[PDB]
Amino acid sequence: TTTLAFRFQGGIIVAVDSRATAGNWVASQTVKKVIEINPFLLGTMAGGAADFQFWETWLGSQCRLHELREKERISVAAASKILSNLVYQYKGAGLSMGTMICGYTRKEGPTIYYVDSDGTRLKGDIFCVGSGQTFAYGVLDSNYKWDLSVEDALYLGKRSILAAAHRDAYSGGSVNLYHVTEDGWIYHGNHDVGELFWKVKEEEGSFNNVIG
Amino acid sequence: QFNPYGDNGGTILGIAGEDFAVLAGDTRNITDYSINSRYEPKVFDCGDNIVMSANGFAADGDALVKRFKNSVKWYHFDHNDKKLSINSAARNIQHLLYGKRFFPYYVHTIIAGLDEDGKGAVYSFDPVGSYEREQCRAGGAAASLIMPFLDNQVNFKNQYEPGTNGKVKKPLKYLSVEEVIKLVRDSFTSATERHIQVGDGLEILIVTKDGVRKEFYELKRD
Amino acid sequence: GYDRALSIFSPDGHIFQVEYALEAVKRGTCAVGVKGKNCVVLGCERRSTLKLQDTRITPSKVSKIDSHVVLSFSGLNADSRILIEKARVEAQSHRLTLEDPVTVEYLTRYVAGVQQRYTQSGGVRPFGVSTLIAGFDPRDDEPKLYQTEPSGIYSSWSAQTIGRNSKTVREFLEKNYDRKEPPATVEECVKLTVRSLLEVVQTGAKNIEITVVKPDSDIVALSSEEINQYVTQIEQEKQE
Amino acid sequence: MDIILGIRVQDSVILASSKAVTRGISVLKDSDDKTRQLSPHTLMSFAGEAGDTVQFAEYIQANIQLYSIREDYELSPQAVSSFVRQELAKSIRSRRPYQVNVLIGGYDKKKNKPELYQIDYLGTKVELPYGAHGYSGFYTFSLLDHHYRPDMTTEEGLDLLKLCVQELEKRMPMDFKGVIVKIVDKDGIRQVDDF
Amino acid sequence: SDPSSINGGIVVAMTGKDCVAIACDLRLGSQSLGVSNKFEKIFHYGHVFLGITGLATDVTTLNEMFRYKTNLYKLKEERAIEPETFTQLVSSSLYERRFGPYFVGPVVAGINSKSGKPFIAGFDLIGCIDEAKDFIVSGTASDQLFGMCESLYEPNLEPEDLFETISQALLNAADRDALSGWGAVVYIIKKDEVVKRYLKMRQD
Amino acid sequence: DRGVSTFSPEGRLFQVEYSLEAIKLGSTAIGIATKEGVVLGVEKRATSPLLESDSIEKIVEIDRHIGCAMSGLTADARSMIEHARTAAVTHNLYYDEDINVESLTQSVCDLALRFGELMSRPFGVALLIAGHDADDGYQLFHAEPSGTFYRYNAKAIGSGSEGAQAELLNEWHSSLTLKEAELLVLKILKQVMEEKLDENNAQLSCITKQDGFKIYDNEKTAELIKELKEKEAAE
Amino acid sequence: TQQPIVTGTSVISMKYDNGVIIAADNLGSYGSLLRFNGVERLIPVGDNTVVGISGDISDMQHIERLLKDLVTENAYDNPLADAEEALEPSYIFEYLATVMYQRRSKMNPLWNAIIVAGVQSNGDQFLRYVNLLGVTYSSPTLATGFGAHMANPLLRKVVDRESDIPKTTVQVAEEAIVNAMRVLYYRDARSSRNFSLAIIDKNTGLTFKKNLQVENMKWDFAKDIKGYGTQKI
Amino acid sequence: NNYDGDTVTFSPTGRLFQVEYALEAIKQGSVTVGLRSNTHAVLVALKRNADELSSYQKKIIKCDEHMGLSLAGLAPDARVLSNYLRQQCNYSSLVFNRKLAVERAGHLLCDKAQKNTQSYGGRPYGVGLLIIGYDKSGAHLLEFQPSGNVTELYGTAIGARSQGAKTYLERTLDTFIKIDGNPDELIKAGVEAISQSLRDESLTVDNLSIAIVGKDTPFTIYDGEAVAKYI
Amino acid sequence: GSRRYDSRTTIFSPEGRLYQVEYALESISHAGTAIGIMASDGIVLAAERKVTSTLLEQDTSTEKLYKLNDKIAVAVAGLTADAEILINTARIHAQNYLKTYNEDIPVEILVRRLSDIKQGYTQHGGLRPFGVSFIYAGYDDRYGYQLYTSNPSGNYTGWKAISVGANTSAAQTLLQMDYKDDMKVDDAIELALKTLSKTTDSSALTYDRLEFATIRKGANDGEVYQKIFKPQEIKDILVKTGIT
Ligand SMILES: *[B]([O])([O])[C]([C][C]([C])[C])[N]C(=O)[C]([C]C1=[C][C]=[C][C]=[C]1)[N]C(=O)C1=[C]N=[C][C]=N1
Ligand SMILES: [Mg+2]
Ligand SMILES: [Mg+2]
Ligand SMILES: [Mg+2]
Repeated sequence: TTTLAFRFQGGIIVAVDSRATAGNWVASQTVKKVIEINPFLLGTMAGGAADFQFWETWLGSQCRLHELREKERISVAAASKILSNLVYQYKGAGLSMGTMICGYTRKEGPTIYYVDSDGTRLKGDIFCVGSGQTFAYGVLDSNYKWDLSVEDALYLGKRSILAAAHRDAYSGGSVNLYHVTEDGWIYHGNHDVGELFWKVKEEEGSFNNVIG
Repeated sequence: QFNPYGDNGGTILGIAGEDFAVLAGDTRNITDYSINSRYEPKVFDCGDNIVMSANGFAADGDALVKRFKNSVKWYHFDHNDKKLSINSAARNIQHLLYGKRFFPYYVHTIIAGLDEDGKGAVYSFDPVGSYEREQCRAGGAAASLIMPFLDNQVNFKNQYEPGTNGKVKKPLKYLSVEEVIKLVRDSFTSATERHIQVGDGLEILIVTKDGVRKEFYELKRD
Repeated sequence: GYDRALSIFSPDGHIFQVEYALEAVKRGTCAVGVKGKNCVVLGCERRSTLKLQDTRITPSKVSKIDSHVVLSFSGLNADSRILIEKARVEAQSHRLTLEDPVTVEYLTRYVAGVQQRYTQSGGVRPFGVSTLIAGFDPRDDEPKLYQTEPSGIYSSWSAQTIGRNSKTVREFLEKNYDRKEPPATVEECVKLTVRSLLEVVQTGAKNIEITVVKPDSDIVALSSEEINQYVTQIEQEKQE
Repeated sequence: MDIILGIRVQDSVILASSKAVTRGISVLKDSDDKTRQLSPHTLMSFAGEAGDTVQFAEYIQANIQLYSIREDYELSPQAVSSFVRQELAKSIRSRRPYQVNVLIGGYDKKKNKPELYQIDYLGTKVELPYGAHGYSGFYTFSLLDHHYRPDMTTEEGLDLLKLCVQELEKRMPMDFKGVIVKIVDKDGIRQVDDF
Repeated sequence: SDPSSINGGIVVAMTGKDCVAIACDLRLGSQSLGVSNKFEKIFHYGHVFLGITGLATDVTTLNEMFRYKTNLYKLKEERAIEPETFTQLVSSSLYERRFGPYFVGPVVAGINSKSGKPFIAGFDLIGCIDEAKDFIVSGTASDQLFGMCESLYEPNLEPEDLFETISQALLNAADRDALSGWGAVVYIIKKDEVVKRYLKMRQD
Repeated sequence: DRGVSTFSPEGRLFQVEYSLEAIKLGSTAIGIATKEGVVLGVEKRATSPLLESDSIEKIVEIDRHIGCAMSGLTADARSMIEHARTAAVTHNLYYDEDINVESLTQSVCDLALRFGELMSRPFGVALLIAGHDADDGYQLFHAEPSGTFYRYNAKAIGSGSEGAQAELLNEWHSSLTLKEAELLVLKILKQVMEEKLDENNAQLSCITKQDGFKIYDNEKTAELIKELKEKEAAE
Repeated sequence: TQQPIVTGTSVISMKYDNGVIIAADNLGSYGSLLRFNGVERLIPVGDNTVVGISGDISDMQHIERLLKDLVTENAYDNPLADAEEALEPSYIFEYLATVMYQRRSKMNPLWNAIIVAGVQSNGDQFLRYVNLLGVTYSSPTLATGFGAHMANPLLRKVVDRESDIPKTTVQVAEEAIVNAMRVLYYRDARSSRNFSLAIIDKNTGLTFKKNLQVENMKWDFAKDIKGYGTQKI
Repeated sequence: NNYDGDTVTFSPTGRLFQVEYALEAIKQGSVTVGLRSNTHAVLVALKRNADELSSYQKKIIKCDEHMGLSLAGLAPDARVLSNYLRQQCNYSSLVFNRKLAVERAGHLLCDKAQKNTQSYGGRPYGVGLLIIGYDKSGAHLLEFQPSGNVTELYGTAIGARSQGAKTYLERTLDTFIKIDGNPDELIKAGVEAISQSLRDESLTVDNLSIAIVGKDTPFTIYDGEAVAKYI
Repeated sequence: GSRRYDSRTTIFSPEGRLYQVEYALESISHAGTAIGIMASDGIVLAAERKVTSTLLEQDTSTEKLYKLNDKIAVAVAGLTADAEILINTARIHAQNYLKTYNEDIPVEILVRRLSDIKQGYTQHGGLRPFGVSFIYAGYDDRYGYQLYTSNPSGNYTGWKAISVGANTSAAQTLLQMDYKDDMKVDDAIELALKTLSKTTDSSALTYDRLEFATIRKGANDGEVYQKIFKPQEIKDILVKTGIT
């Protein structure tokens, strides 16, 4: 798995891969690793999990209940902490998940929270989680700036997943992009890696190692 | 030490058509190197035009199906005989499975039916409740033999159009119920040849707007 | 456990135990709340039947629930401590999970909910307490003032009074408080609060307590001399 | 392997704490503040097992803040440290203990004295002139043994602290991405933004 | 791993003529690392003295617990607890945690206020009472202390002679133990005066 | 004294019948169901002019497709709303769909008779539960503390209920528009209210399939009050 | 979790045209020790069902009491207890199957493999298997333990599929069972010569045969077998 | 009088007044009729409305594919009892793969209602039920009273003015019992029976509620234009 | 059932009073008078034993003045048995606080805890309240010398001088008259005894009918000493002040 999320001028980019494996067996190439929690909050998945389907769908119910009770959109900090406090109760019980709770509110601005099955909860600008995280970090760190256009930022996220999808055996399938403003998240296409690779290779002049 | 789990073998397959859906599964039940039954039904009609199969450990599989059938019944009581939609059934099953997260139903669950727009729908689950709608899914022992074939022959993966040489893909033309059954039968005939836990018989349940229909085919008994 | 249904309906559709809890509030010392343009003031009566008291250590009528919210009350003193403690815990619990202090509305809603629960729980009687909860929401300069009562109903008030002779001071506030133009400054708001208490209190010596709450956790309690200056100024203008 | 350090000087307590957060193979963050303000004149730094650390620190924080509101009074550093120790001493015999080591640096406004307390996850409290948790002490204590005086100024304490961090940066295998330094004195708690 | 030797430390107690002496080192460590040279292991409740070796968190916890219990004892009984009675209280308290014990080696010492009789006692971690006439030893250098005490001790020593004996018993035992030392304290206890002496010893 | 769950010689539960008397004392609430939507309206009834009337929350959102108005001991409604909101969201979690308005109402009404010697007494509040679902369309339910719920085309509860219900008897027809219904609620509220009806002491709300449940602004309601006055003066 | 102590070996069974046959030897083994030679492991319930049990004997005796108690309970307030509302094989099986699965789910299994053979109200043959894991399956032939490996192959030569059931008479079916029991005696080291056999026929009802013995055994050829290869004498 | 304060108290003549007051709640409730033949069993219920704007309170509840009841009295109590029946019918299926006998279903209701009449604090159920079903011993009709008394009958009626329908059935006993293999004629007899309990009001399309179960007929409810055939 | 015999101890009167609290206070009004007087340099606790006998062993007797810890003491007015239940609870709370924070419990915190316990019996549980009123005399380093009182309602208040039990109206008037803020312990001792001497229902005030105690900083350097007066010491202070 490779999932990333980074803050920038235009809000937040979220990019994930699509592969799920059971050992060396490729189970699915079509996995949605972004739970659309509500219209304003996004959550990612990684780690031999899908525990996070249940719990981030559950989180969406808690966030809905919050804004019914408080007549106000839940903060990214409050939403992330409901999840982190929940998984902390279950600490010790099972396997290894990792997530990024992403959102944009008035009081906070664009915010990303790395929540973890060990109970860790970190606010930050850039995060990469999954077996292919190191590959994604490489592309992201060298090309990241705050002053990135929405177009360029989307591409960087797409390219960072592609980099990991290529090298990491347990990442691949396709890239799901999301862009987050406070008006809501915006979906930006499902991009097959099989087609995206040859497209990027040719246009960018990258991947000269590979023959095409 | 007592081991509460077991492998009853078998293999299942769900394919979603344009206005139909099929859920197939072999009728062989096994432990280790012995055959328990040559005909032990594995795919069940659960009502509301939904078919289900929980392949793997038969005791957990039979328990889960039983509990879902029960869930359908109580859905009718509690909500004025409302028809349980396939998407709602899928989410309900997630909660049944995850309800035993720390002592799982050791099964690979697949349900098939029609969505609320009338189009074919197949949902696939893991043992701990994660699910996803899919056009094509094989589950169980011989899933590794069947899925690559389905990627090739249903979704036309790695296939391109002659003359263009890799430039233009093969178009994703829809498959008829007769065409799907041919792929199902060939999948199980091939799986039977190379997997010892697959054989005896193949039972297919076809779901259309008209209802649920059954088809049975012999498989090699060795 | 003791399960007896103490709060129950009567033929005429009344829960007498809730209504008798209001009678306990009627007996309690007067408490008043007035919100200005950029502040809220909480006035409280101290009955002068009790002298030889130690005012340093005697429980003050106004209680801080958090650094930005305060709670005064009329009714049974012992009962108020139970509501205050619960409210203070919930305030810290809210900060811990939501990572943001309670709104004055939320804190009020919680306290009111506790009070309500005691009107239909077995083996318990209702709280003989009405509260005035005041403060400023986090990162907000709009003043907030809420009232609660034993039944569990709550609501917001431009100005409000509870306790003994609250009918009289509510009469005063209703004619003297203008919504279109509330007390612009701290002085004007405190003055109006003291004036309203002087309709009931008796002597303006140690019988009036005033607590001024301002935005951004700026809460201060006025001393005897500071209050006595308001009392002097009010009566000197009155002699005309 | 997080490094958290503490030094009590004449009129203040200084707590240094690493900025790195490592989740296995990658450094996920290089600007993490491993501390919580328990009260205006009491600061607790912490290091231990992921999740447990913050969960514990915030739980303690909430309790001290609850006490402060109830009594309208700030607890002494000694009192807070004793409370914290009891929580960890209670924790160690629980089903799942808090795996958290802490330093509590506070300025006692009554006695007008800085106070540094070192408490490990077992609930082992010690009042010290300078303290550390984990492998941090192994490098730093030899420097602190040599250079430390009880009458040092805050600026002298920071210089001695720099010498400790430099030695850690030289000889420790893990890159801890520098430290966030905080000073606790009569005027409260402030952060040294340049270090 | 072994809780009783993580922090390290020692306590020794002796009887003399109309007096008792109890002594301890000052080290607290995290295995090899020395953490504190001011960790005193001898506490007192009225005229009853209690030394505690072993896991430091439990040393602290038990001191706080026996302070708690002896204070309530005093309020109700309207008198200070005696060494014989306290010994029983320690044993009771320890045994109630039979299958989840405090990892400690307590040592009671003191003089009975009424009879004037010198008293010492030692315990294992689960409450067994060792009420010796001559001496009690506890901690990571207990073997060493046993060797010193068994050779150096003689009965009916005067307070100022007893001090020299117990001091040398502790010091030389602590120097043959890696996890003990870093200073030492000796309490000389008489019926109505108690002298506390800090010893100068090697700091390694 | 006497049991809480005691039957009268007539065959009624004393405590349930006494709670109905408490609801008669409560402020008026009116609900009207149409094919274009359901309208909910309430009398706020502030006990003093110093009470900020906008804080009086007698109309409440349960979900996006279900709204609720109350009358009687409104403090008792809070736990009923919390349960209703939880029930609505919980069902969405289990079944990935909106919950039927009847099923929601049934879930609320199950609480009603959970009293004995569970809570110590019945609820002292009646609820008008209005909503929409795909199966039965726009619906209005009247939930009582007896555990009984009736569906209605139009319903009035509170102090001016029998007078308003008689007015709803004549005025309601199956071809009412949403705008007509809004005015009809305002008309009947103005008729039964002690004080003069305006945008501050009365509140409107509706539930439509498109926009979901909405509480009306005081500026929006003020225009509907002004529109009402003119159309009554028109003949 | 436990281990089985006193154990019962194979239970074999098959369907035939008018009903079902089930058989099991009368041995209660204590490891390699053939401890108890008079143990009945076929337990009839009513006049239309026979439950055959293998595995732990103490757990068998528990199951035996549950079935005995089931009949008692069914008779309570049931005027049709010996008629329309009498216990069916399907009812008795599903009950056991519920218990077996519940017990495995509490990690405290009844250490058994059970075969419920019987005939339903409508004359249909009932034959279904359940074990310590709660695993259930039905087949024209069912067998437990060694029976699975040796009996089934022989019984499947008679009834290989569903369509062979009406073609199989009670005489042919019983013969196959009795032969299978002999084969198990040759080859199962924890079996006995003595066994019980039960026939549940839709016409002639329940026939329960006790004290049967394996006969017509072939051993004579043993005399000719000498040494393990090269030895002649 | 002095002995009606709670359910735990006998009167001097050996009466349980709280039970009798609960019995009174049934008589206030709307009329409902039950009757059966050898093949089918039918419930006919007169639904009651609050006013013209209101709906008509549902009277019939389904318990299983082969069993269900009609209520008269406190509807929530019927919901509690019907829910219990649903679970018992369901327990029988899941555990024993067996459809619950109608007679045994009555025995379970009897015992559940009884516990409420002998214990302090609680109260009797304030509803009467007519349970119909088709099991292995053919068609059945039961009458449940909240005293605990359950009675198997050919036909009966409960609720207000139910005596008229009950007399009619007592005359028609020999006729309607013979209506085998004809659901419509059996319903006709039930509709004609409930008509004997009507005054002023008559059977309209949204007023009438009919249910039926039989040999090859699952328990199914008919409301609205589905019962216009029988008016 | 059992409802028939339930007194319903935790309910409001129509006037909004707690019946049982009011009646418990009526019980306390018949109890021996206890007085507390706080001075700048210490606190006095004086209390009258109720109609004693010559055969009562006074030197080993304790019905009025109890010690909660080294810094805090209480005077009792009401049922002695009820008071001892609360006293033991209070003693434990002080020790719990000490164990937790390693500091002696602040006086107000201890008072609030006991007062909260009394409050609990007036609101829930269906039990009768404790027929006890306390005078808390104590010291801590925050507020210094403090006097409090609690009653069965669970309400507590701070005082400079206060009486509980019998003739509190008469007693409170006399204290209000002669009390001044700059007063000292020796003067407060005299005031306490003079007040009891005038309000007593006995013919004459004697040593055998009194319990007496002082909390003084009159201890060697910065620390506090509790002095529970012995019978002979009460006799001496009665002669010194000129009452006998
Ligand atoms: B990713 O590789 O971490 C991925 C994320 C998951 C949410 C789909 N995990 C998996 O694919 C895991 C295996 C795994 C591989 C590498 C690292 C960690 C875990 N597989 C599954 O979660 C899985 C497998 N089969 C069916 C369902 N789920
Ligand atoms: Mg790859
Ligand atoms: Mg083979
Ligand atoms: Mg330590």
